[PDB]
Amino acid sequence: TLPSTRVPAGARHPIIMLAEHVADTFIAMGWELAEGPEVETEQFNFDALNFPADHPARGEQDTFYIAPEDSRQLLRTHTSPVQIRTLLARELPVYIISIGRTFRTDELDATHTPIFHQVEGLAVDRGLSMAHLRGTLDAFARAEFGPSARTRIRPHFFPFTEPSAEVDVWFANKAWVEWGGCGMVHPNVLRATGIDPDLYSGFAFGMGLERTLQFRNGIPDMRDMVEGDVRFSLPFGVGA
Amino acid sequence: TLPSTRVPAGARHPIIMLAEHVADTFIAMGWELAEGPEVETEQFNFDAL
Amino acid sequence: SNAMRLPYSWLREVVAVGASGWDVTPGELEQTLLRIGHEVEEVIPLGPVDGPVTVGRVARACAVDIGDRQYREIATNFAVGDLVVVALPGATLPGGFTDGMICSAAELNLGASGILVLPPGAAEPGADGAGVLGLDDVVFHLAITPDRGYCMSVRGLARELACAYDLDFVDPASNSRVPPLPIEGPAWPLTVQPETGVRRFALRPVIGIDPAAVSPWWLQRRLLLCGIRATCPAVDVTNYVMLELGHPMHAHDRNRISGTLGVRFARSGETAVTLDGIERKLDTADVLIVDDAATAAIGGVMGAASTEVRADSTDVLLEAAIWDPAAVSRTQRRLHLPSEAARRYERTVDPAISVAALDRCARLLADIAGGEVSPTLTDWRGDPPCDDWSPPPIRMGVDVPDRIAGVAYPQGTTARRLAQIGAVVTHDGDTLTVTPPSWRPDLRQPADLVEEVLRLEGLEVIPSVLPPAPAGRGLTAGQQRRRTIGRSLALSGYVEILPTPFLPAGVFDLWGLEADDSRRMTTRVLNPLEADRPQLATTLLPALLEALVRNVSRGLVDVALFAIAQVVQPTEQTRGVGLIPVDRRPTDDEIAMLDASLPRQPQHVAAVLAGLREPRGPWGPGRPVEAADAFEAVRIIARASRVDVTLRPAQYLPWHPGRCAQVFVGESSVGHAGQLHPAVIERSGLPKGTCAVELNLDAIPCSAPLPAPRVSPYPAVFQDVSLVVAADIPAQAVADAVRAGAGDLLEDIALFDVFTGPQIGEHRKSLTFALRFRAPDRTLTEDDASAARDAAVQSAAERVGAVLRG
Amino acid sequence: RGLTAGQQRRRTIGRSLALSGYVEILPTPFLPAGVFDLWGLEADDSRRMTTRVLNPLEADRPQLATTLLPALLEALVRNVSRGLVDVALFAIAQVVQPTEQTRGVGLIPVDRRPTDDEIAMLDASLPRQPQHVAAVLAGLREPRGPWGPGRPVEAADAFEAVRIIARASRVDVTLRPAQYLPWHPGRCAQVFVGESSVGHAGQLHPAVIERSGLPKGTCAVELNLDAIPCSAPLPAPRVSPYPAVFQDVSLVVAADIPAQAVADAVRAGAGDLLEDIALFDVFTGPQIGEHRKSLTFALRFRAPDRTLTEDDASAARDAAVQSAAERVGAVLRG
RNA sequence: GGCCAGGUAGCUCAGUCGGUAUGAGCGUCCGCCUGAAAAGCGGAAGGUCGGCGGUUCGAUCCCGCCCCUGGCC
Ligand SMILES: O=C1NC(=O)[C@@]2(CCN(Cc3ccccc3)C2)N1
Ligand SMILES: [Mg+2]
Ligand code: NA
Ligand code: NA
Repeated sequence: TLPSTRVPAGARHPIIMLAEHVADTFIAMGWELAEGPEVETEQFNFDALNFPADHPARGEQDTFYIAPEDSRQLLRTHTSPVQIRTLLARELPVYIISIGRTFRTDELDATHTPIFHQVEGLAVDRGLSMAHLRGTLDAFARAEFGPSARTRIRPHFFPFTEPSAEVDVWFANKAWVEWGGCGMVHPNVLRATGIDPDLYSGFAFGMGLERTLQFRNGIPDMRDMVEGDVRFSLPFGVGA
Repeated sequence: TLPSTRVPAGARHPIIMLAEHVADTFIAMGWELAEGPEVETEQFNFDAL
Repeated sequence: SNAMRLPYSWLREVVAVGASGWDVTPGELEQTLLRIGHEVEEVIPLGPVDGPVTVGRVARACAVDIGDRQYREIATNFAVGDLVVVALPGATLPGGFTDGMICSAAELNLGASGILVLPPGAAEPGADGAGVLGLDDVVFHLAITPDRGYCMSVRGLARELACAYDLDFVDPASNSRVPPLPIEGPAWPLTVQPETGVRRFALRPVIGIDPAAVSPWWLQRRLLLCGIRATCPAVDVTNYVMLELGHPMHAHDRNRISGTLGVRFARSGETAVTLDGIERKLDTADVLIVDDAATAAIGGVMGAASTEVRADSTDVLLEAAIWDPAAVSRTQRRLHLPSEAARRYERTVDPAISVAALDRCARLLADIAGGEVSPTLTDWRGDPPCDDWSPPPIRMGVDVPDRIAGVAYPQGTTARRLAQIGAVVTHDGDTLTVTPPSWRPDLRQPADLVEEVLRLEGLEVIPSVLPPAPAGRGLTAGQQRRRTIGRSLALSGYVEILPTPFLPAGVFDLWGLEADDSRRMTTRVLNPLEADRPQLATTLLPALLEALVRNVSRGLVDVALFAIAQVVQPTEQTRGVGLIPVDRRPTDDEIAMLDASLPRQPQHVAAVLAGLREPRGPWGPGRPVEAADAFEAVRIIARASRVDVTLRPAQYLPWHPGRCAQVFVGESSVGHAGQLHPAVIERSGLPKGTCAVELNLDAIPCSAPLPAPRVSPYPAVFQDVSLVVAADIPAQAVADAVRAGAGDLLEDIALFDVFTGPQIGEHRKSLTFALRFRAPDRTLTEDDASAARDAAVQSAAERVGAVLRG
Repeated sequence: RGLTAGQQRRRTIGRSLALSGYVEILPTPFLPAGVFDLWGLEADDSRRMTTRVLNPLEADRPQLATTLLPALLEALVRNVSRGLVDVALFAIAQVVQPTEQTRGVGLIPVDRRPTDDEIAMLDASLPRQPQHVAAVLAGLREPRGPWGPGRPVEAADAFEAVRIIARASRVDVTLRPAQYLPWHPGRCAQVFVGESSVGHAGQLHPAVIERSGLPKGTCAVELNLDAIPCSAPLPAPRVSPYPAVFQDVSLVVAADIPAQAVADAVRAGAGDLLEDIALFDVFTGPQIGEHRKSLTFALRFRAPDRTLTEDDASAARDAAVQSAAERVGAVLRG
């Protein structure tokens, strides 16, 4: 029974492992992964996503802009411009997932972080409907919250989706918890990428990884997810 | 440039790696992976086929 | 702000006009609003109180008539004669607050300084306080999305409820509900510049109101429940109609207007004193209302004090205007004025109810203030005058909402729902022509119409149908490599962190880098959370070293961290590109222009080590971290990448110059590794002996080797060779020279001795390699292995100057 | 749905062993001739109850493998006999462990679907075939180099192979002394997951090594992966911002007391304040006494909501000392 | 935008309106002690008291600005 581990194993980050598990779930359903730059142009982060000219999210209040002023260059407020680059470079149909670092103006406390990771999905094909979106969200929920996981969509609003909806998740390991948003791809976004809206429909969705990992595992302080303390990562095991 | 690898790395068998690559290829297309016993009844090995 | 507050009683009242006897549980109404697309923030009731809570009249203690001649006695707000509400001795105000006590709007849980003063005639002194104040009501706090500006009132939300409950709706802005006041001539001269974005401007005066009159209790109470404090009947009706119909109204002093009113752009440096008594610096892109003297109001934001309705105004000129949403939103955000009117104008206001809402104020003002409505009206509706405010019609298939939803709705569902929200729907075979109402400018495309049918039918009917899995290719080579690198480092003792892209303040000054260092050329953020950290990360080490200090400063002194993330390396000044039109696809030249304007963002892998590399135990005292541990992390990443790397000495801060290796893949530099400089460690507060690694994964090419080894069945020959080289000769260079000379018989070579001493000479060293020779087709003799050994010795003497140990 | 949890774990176990120095082989299901007689197994040993092939390629190898060790040891002999003396091999495959004599099932008519009872009958007639992971080690575990002459393979290396498979499976295992051939009875551990036995590990018996032509000091490990439940833990760590307290406790126990039993007693007595415990000294000097050993553990105490005093940590240390005195008979060194 | 209240050792926090923070607990170091440790006892190291300036022979403590936090808006 003497200790024999001369080199104590480390640990991959739980967010990275959750991202890898989310990726494998969609790879198993025929999707693929795509990456994009974190410093993104305003053309792909707002303009191509049907954001109006005077949208409040385009100001210096919520979006990290790159100096000097009016440079049209910023840290991405979402991984959606990665899907725009895929819609411009790849041939239809497109079933891709984007898991990357996201930047928001919210301060770092026990339940919010300015630097978080989110997963965004994008499916564009002939005859995609809301039922295909809800079925994808449910398969996403079951793989991350157990077989008894079910999603619920309530009408909402997003500039790049129409109709839009927010996703709530039900997991029997705690009720409904606010998970993320979804909706059918707006026809303006398809026209901004050279796609005929009359021939191709599509849906999209987006959830935060730090948010998903918080209420699932019951992690109280989300500052422990990003500060890089060894006591937080080691209990999650070495990794895959 | 001195040697520093005090733990000589091993290797997974190439056949196992090829089977893993083949599995990932079909899983990426929606397929799944099933297993079975090597000692099988003649009903499932011949008669059912 | 996207906040909308109104009580349930007022909302139920407008709905009950068309659907008599309609009344639902506030819990049910919240589920209905949340189901059709309205986010409910909070459902707060009023009060509640019980027992001794009645209304009294004052006659600074004074006798308060609690009713039936039972006077009891008990701050600058009320005087003598004002009806007030008191919690008689033995109070039970929310929550548990137990002479008398003259309550306020905040103490009773009803509104926001002074005490509550009921208007004269609101209630006989002695009535039930909970009944007069209406504490049984429930206030709904809603967060209205920007696409539904028509829901910024009771009119829009009552319409939404009538749609969800399939009710008959009576528009409170209709001419059958608002009798059209006579039009016997102009109300006031008006000039307007058509390039300012005004769509409609209506004016109607009210003459001879009572200055001492106050608004009735039902009007003031509904204002407080919506978050607006009552002032005077002239202003209370302007805010009450705004909350009712959605068209914001502003009252001016008719006698305090000199000359012709004029809607006009502002001037640079022009400052207008608003109603709050604050100077507001204006811009050339702002809309104003001016006359022959000063400025009357800021277009769609807030009125000025020049025409402000005082507490003595008798002649009031009411204003009903429709301003440009972009001009109002651009103006109210510059000077920080999120007024109730500006929030609704930026979300568009129904331009067809301007006169209807105008006549709503005049009749309501003259009724509660004893005024006389003048039969004059000035209604400017553009040039030429616009008499139809309907948006362009939309065409879409009758089954388009069925296809987008994946549900076979009953026939007539799309046409019924679209007419239910106020749109004109005509049939032409299988194509519907839908003209949205004037209060729905968000409906422009068929997708907008699909949302209306889907949200009203409920998104719960949409089934869960997994789409067919396409023939995907899976993870790319680089994505598989990042996983393998993470697995291999974690299994070797490294703990992954999430690095932050914001560099510490003066991190490169602590590293002692030169002024022209490429890593100093960073990308600055205009609005960072910390003003002293605006620069983006050109290297993952500062984020790792920061996390290394955090673990060491908290009792974890034996740390090994790593991170896999991109960096931001600009090649020029921050340069943006012009706006590409969104109505088309950007060409490949414009896409490459967008990529070139962005800084280079390659994905790096980096790692830091400190303290004990191997922990102590029953085997020994452990081993501290040294530079070779950093070099081994390079080999671990290399084996995970299935590429061969070479290490060469290099001087590269912040690494120690004599303990730094530059990693190469073939002939391309991919990063550095080793121990950090002791000065950098001292200035940064790092623990002594800290080692670091950083590689550029984009510079490492993806490899797919296909080995075909042939296992020889013949015995091997074991030999050792000792070679003396100069001290600066890398042991790998000797091994490569021995391998190149030994030939194909050399199956394996391993270094197992590095000896220095006087037997060898100054600045020289002896290296002993273990050699294993094996033939693929025969058994070797000792001379055959010695011949390949002698060739390896000669190859070492010619490449690194090795001398055979004697 | 992608890979199952078992398929995913089999990859992780293979990656971890390969990255730890082990070389994967493909084990042959046919057992060597008289290998159990070389191991000295009893006549009623369950591993002897094998399934035999009627027409094998080699008539002296008809039986199917009840354990993966014979194929690994045969591959171990091949490597060593050809100049590769420092080798660590592993394999992940199934075994054939019958529970009765070879009993067949009659022909089911293929013109229809077999009923669920007939499918269950066909499965019951087949021998049990669980997934096994096993490894063998010989020669130098750590090679020689500029650091030193290397370290030969010892039983602890086989014990560490267990913890590598355990960490890769995200399960907690315990090792207990056991007498189970072909292992050395004094250097053999039985691996448990909770209270279920999953295999053994350690150094092979010296007599088995002589009779089998194996290298001296050969170590081996074999675990039943089916007996290890697939776990999906959801940790929720609470990183305390308050400083820790470092203390060391030296306890004297009998030589037969396992070091993990002392550590388990110290944790049980220390309470929630104990953040970490690690053994770093095993002293058997003459001032300790015959058949007695001293164990020194490094303790790290940390409170989640306050800063501890030295007395607070000492109170937890003393409670840990009493727990060791009660469960393993430890005596405080002095 | 308002007065305030806070930033102090490696960690968590006390305390002074001007010359010593005789700072605490834990963390670090030395000695006695032990085969080596820890505890215990006995000694120590370590802060430029939020930054840039202003007054003063002298500023953690007073003026001004700002950096970042809560509070209450
Ligand atoms: O706060 C937030 N974090 C997020 O990820 C989001 C949730 C999802 N939203 C993105 C999205 C909206 C509609 C369709 C596809 C993606 C952003 N909101
Ligand atoms: Mg819409
Ligand atoms: Na070295
Ligand atoms: Na030389």
